[PDB]
Amino acid sequence: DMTNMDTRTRHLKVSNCPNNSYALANVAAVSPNDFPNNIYIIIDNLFVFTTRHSNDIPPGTIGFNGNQRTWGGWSLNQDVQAKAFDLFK
Amino acid sequence: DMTNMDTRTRHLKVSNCPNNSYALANVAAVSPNDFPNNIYIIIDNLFVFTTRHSNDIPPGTIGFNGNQRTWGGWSLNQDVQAKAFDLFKYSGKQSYLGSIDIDISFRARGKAVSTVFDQDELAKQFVRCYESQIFSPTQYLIMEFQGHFFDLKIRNVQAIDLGDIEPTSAVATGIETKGILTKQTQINFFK
Amino acid sequence: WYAQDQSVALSNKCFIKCADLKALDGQYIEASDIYSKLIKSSMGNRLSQWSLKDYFLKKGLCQLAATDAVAAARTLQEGQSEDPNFADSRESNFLKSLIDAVNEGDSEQLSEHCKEFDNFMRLDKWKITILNKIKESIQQQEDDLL
Repeated sequence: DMTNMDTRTRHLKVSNCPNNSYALANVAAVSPNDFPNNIYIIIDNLFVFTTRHSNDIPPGTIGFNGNQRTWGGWSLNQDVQAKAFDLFK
Repeated sequence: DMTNMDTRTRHLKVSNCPNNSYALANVAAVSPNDFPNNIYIIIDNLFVFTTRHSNDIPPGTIGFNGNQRTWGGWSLNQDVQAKAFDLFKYSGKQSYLGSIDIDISFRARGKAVSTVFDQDELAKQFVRCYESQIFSPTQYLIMEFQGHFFDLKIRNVQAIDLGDIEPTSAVATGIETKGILTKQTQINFFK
Repeated sequence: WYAQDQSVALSNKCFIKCADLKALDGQYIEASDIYSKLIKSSMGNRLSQWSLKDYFLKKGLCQLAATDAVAAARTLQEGQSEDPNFADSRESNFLKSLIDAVNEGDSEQLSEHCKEFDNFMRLDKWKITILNKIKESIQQQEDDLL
C-alpha cells in the first residue's frame, strides 16, 4: 500500500553492499527509520528500487551493488538524492 | 600545525593494511599512540604519508596498502624509520602543487571498458579523496571510480609557492619535490 | 630432539613433515619458517641439493599463500644468489612466474604456469592445495575489488 508515505527528500551515501544476498535481491536495503518496508523509492528522479528493512545499514545511508553503480556511474561514498516514488500517478 | 611537535625517529614494522578504507584514503595507518592524526610523516627521508588512527594496528607497527609498499620496496615484517615531516621547513616556499600529472591504469585489465571518461570528473574525485596531502612523483595509489578500481601513478610534480602568478619552476620528476594538494593544482591525466 | 642429538637428516625429515602439515593446516607463516630452517640446515650439503631446490619453492609458495608476494620474491632472490643449482632450476622459474602472476593479479596466467610446470614436473597434492588457496585468494581480492 503506497497511498501514504513520507515523500521528503533525503541525501544518502552510496556504500558497499552489505553482502552478496542483498545484492542478489536487487532491493535497496534501508533502515526502518529511513523509510517504510516494501515501498518503491526513486533516486535522482531516474533510478527506482524497492526498499527492504535492514538493521546493518545505519539511518541516512543507502546500499548499492556494483551493477547499480555502473548504471548510475557512481563512486563509493557518493551522495545521491532519494524520494518516494509513485509509478501509478 | 608543525610549529610545536617532536621530530624523533621511530622504528615501526610494516604490516598489512587493516581494511580497504584506509588504503583508499592514501594514509599510513598508525596507532593513536604511535602518532597523532592527520600529520605528515616521512619514512627513509623519501616517502611522505599522512597518519591515520587505526585500532587494528598494534603500537610499534606502521600500516601500508599494497601500492605504497611496492613503491617503498618493503617486505612484510620489515623495520622502517619514520620521522615528523615539515614540508614548510623542508621546501621553504615551494609547498604547493602548480601542476601534477597522473598516469591512470585499470587495476583489473580484464575489466577495461571503451567508454570515454572525462578527466575533470577524475580530478574532482581524486581531490575529494586525497585533499590536503603531500604528493611526490612516482607514487602509486588506488582509486575507485564508477565502481572500477584504478591504479594511479604520479608521473611528474611541479612545486610552486602561494603567490606566483606565473609558474617559474620547472616540471620536476624527482621525489624531492613535494607539495600539498589543493583545488588550484593543475591536474593532468595520462594513460 | 633429533636436532639436539645432531642428527641433521632425521630432524630435517621431521621438519619436512611438520611444515607440510602446517601449510596444509592454514599456518603458512610457520611452515615457511620451518622451510627456512630446513634451508639453513641443508645448505652446503651435496646430498640434499634437490631438497633445497624444492625447499625454496615450497617456502615461496607458502609465502604466496599468505599473500606475502614480496617475501616470496625475497626468498626467490635469496635462493638464486645462494644456491647456483636453484638459480637455473625449473623450480626457480616457476616461483618467479607465480610471483609475477600474483603481482599482476592474473589468475589465468597462474593456471597456465601451473599447467606448464605440471607438464615437465608433476605436481603433488600439497602444491595443489597451496595454489588452490592462492587462486581463491585472487578471487577474494576480486571480491574486494567490488
